Amino acid sequence: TITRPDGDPIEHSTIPYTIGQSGTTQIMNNDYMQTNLDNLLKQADDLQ
Amino acid sequence: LGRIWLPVLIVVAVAAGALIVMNVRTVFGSNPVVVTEKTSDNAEDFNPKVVTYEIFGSGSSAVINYMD
Repeated sequence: TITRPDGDPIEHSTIPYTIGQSGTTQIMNNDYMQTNLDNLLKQADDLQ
Repeated sequence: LGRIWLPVLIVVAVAAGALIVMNVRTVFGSNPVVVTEKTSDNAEDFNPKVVTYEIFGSGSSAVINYMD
């Protein structure tokens, strides 16, 4: 039917799928946060 | 049929008994395993949707994160 167009359940339609994909955005932002932390260290050196 | 009625009836009865034996003897068992049916879908690639990522700017290089 409309919720099972090919006879199998639609992929990416379960609640646990939504739960399991909740942390991907935080993983994507990791590099930009690490750069900020390195900038914090360099700023401490500049203060010295 | 004074001397024919007996052997003919004997043969008839023996045949009936043999038939009953053959029919019922095979009914026992005959179901050792259960095999489930398989219904899969056609795994083909016709008219696949195409997604394109584009990054451009005035800078030289960039750091890119994306979800496949």
